Amino acid sequence: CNFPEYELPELNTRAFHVGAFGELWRGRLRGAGDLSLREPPASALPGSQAADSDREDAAVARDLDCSLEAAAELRAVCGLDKLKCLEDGEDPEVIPENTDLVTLGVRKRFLEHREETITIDRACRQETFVYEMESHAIGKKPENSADMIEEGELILSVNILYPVIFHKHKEHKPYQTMLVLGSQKLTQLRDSIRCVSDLQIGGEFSNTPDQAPEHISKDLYKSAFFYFEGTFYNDKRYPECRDLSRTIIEWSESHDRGYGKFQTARMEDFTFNDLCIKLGFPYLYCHQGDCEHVIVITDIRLVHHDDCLDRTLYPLLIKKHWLWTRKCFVCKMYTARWVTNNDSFAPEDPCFFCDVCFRMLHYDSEGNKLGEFLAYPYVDPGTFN
Amino acid sequence: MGTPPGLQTDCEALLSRFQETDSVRFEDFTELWRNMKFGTIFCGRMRNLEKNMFTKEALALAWRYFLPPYTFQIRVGALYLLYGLYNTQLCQPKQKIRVALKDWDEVLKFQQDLVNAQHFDAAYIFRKLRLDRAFHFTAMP
Amino acid sequence: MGHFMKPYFKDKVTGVGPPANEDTREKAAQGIKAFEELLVTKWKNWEKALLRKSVVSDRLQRLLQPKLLKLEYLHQKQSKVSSELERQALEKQGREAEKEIQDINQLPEEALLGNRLDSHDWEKISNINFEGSRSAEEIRKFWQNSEHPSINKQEWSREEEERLQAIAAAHGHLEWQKIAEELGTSRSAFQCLQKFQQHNKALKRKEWTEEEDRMLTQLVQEMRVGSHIPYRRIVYYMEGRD
Amino acid sequence: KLFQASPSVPAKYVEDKEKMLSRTMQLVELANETWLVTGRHPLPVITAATFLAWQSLQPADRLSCSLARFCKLANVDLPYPASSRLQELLAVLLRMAEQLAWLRVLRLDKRSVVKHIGDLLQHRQSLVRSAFRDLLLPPCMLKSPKRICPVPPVSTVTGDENISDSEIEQYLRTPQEVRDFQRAQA
Amino acid sequence: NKETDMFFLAISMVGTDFSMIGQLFPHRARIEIKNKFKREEKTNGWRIDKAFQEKRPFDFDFFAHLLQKVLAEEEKRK
Ligand SMILES: [Zn+2]
Ligand SMILES: [Zn+2]
Repeated sequence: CNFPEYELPELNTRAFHVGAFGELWRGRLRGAGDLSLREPPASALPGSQAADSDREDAAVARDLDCSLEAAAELRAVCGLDKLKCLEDGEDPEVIPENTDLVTLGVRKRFLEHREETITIDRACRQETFVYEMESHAIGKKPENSADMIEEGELILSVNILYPVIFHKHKEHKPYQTMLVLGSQKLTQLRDSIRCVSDLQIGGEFSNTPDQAPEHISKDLYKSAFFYFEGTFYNDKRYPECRDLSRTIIEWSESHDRGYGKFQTARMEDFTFNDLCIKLGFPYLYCHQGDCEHVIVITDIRLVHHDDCLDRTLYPLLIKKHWLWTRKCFVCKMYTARWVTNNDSFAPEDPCFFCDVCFRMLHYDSEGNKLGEFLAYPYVDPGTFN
Repeated sequence: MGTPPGLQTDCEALLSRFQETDSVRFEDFTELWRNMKFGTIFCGRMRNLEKNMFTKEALALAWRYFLPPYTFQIRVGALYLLYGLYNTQLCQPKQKIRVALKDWDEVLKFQQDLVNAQHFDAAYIFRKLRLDRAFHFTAMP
Repeated sequence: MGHFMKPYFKDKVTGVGPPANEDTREKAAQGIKAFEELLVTKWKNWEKALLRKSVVSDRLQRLLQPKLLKLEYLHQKQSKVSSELERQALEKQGREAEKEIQDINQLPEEALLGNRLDSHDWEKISNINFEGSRSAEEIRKFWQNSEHPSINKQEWSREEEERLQAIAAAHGHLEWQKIAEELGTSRSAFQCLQKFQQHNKALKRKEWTEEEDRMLTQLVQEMRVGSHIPYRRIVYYMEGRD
Repeated sequence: KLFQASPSVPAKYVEDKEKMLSRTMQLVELANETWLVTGRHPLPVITAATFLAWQSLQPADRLSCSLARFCKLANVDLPYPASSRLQELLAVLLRMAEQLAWLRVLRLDKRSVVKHIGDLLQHRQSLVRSAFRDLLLPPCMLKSPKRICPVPPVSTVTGDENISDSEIEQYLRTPQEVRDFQRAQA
Repeated sequence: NKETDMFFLAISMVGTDFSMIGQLFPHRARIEIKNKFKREEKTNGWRIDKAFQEKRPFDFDFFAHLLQKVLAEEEKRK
């Protein structure tokens, strides 16, 4: 059965059908209303419980098989005043000294050495992107009716690793994560990718730098595919698209290269519901013929009324790692726009140049080529990340 | 990540004391909570992101303490801990407990057992959490 | 876990990847560069020392090979020739070659290194002395423009900086090979440009301009989420920042 | 099977067969004339020759491969004494390298010498004759034996008729030990 | 050490009957008995003479019992 379980502790889980998983979840929630995207009543102090008592006590009595008086006593006993050690007017910026928490002791030890004139700041804690995105999207609703999340829709958290890999660290990975809906097709996710490889350009133009190519790689090549459970999902919507998976299949199945038999399908043929996929287990996505991304399904859960209900933002980026800009070697401060080879002036090969430095080093006022070198346009993946 | 730097010790101490009281009443848990002042944990110069992650991980750890094989009293204490953590947080919107598919039906069965056991305090607290919809319907906690 | 790093699928027996796809071959024919080409490793002093050793070794082989090959040939001919006068002549040539070998062995390393523009066995150096870890052209450039001793490695004097600033304006901050030649301190175009740009008011602006502000605002509004913005990546679009 | 571009072996390891044989032949001839083959199994020596050849023909990559890797690629078992023969032949190569003007200044080593086998074998005859004036022999005996076949003391004397008699009493059992032997293996 | 002492006790009680000593030893073969003899004789010529003079009782049960006990004790302590 489609019963999720760990394959390795807190690293990855058993495979299951996403559609069956969603149906099993909805079966355990349909008719109760806990899954609905409507705002429910909220707990409050006993001093203001009178208004909600009529609506709540009868339901409590029905569900807990207790009397209405017992429901009222339970509501009185479990009031928030028995737990709110903090008044609603207290600011979160100060540690309350009247506490026995070891956690707040450690927090005090952290804050005490961050109050000197050299250390006092309101700077980043450990990262920024997550809360900015959440506050930008959490709890919002769409401006169009067609852009509304359906009730009980599955939210899938998909990590896509960058093509630029560290090659020196292995604990953390360079990745960006989208939330996607079960009913979405893989075409939408692929079209939502803003990877720099689509912007790749080249060609040798040392003689005529203004003749840079008019077409980015996205305009030249549109091949892209996902790979799950041994199945390739190749895009074929446009004539520039080609079935990259066929070459991989021909190469891999001819020898005991360590992988089993695969099968090819179109990208429009499957929704996220149709996938039988693991959580945490790495998978593959590829585009532009050579740009491979590792795919990790970090999380899957049903939509909740506090979540981002605005479809226009989906696939909704939910985490993003950082890459450094390729600073040109001339000034070593500014970001490069060009790269040269066989350069008679550069101290090293390849050498990176900015749009100013390249032009006013390798050319004169009339634009005539100076010295001997080969030069190519460069788009920085650290910039367009 | 696993756990905050210190939360596990405080949670273990509070749950151990609750168990040692040999009582399941919510009154005793609230007395311990107010004596030790657990609710203050969500103050202390935590920025919104720090607060969101801290609430997520605290709720996850409390859910781990709430699941079996822990016995009746300790599970009840962990449910009270979950309730306190969720309802004393300062997030906007409120952060939810991560609940797995393999755990939701077991927790509903525990709610039914609590109702059958005539210990309505824990069942009411869980129903109040459901009214707050404190639970995310995830695959893992 | 970590096995799935790019390339995601890799051969279990030999570690090779798939053959070049048609899209990749067509990209290569168009000359579209890959992101893996931007990986550059800094030159450690150990690499510089090994390069000095490799260049002096190459020059030493180049000087010795003629002399010792002639010595060996003369010794062969002496062994196979029975004529006494010819044997003595061949022995004399062998002794002369031996003395020349000894003289070359006694030459200092500075003489062996020779001039900046002298010829070297660059591709052999790259592929046999460094096992191909750095390309032949890369090694050639690094040596001839930074490592060879005739390059002016000395720190910039204040008079040198002031003259560089003054003379750059005459040429329009342009044609830096001629600027470096006219400066008269044996600097290169790249060194002069690097020094100028690191101390250039026109590059490292303190003021602002209308188009910079407009386009900065445009990129910020496009890409900002909440309190986060791409501070140092917007530097790509507007010129003259870090 | 290195000479075929089979999928099992990377094409990087493929090479022309004729020059393979010429290099192997000259290495084996060097081993033969340098005393390595007499009284010893030739197969390990030929294995070492082929391996140093395969390394020396592409130092850039094949210098990083070990004999286990090469034999795995070839699907040929490697004799255990092949490693010792390879070490001895590399020692011979270092003894040859000490004469050449450039090699002796470059201060080579066991691993680096493999990229000069070409010019070492180009001028083999003169260098090996000069080195022989420094021969090769089993290292077990080359440890500078001060004494060689010492003359033992003369002990051909046999006495007159009997030099001793208590030995016979020493070599016979008492009734106790006689009975003990009877019961030892009963 | 104790193996050599037992071997010396055996040469005392039974003489240079290498076959029976090999048979009573748990594992040692005849060739090993000969090799031990060749190695020890140089420094223990006096001790083998003492053994030949020391015609100690070669009882079966007693020798088996002390063999087993001392072997077990050495194996435990080593
Ligand atoms: Zn990409
Ligand atoms: Zn510049």
